[PDB]
Amino acid sequence: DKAYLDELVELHRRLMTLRERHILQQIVNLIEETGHFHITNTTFDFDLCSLDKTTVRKLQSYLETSGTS
Amino acid sequence: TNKLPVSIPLASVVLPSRAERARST
Repeated sequence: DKAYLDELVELHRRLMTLRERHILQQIVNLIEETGHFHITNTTFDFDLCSLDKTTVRKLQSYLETSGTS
Repeated sequence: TNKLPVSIPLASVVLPSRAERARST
């Protein structure tokens, strides 16, 4: 069960440097519709541990973009 | 630290919550 956390660390770390606004929009709207978020004065903060199992598979997928061709 | 907070400038994204219907807790 120590693997789960890892899935959060890597994502977290990557997200911290991630700039692809194309994804930040997808993810945000994802955890946003859920409600597991807390917006402050002027910023968007969220915890990776607040992700749902079924939502985690969708979270990691976004970053794992690709190209069908 | 079973928590990983990630802050994203609202300028970099768009939060859909303009004409909200109702909070209700």
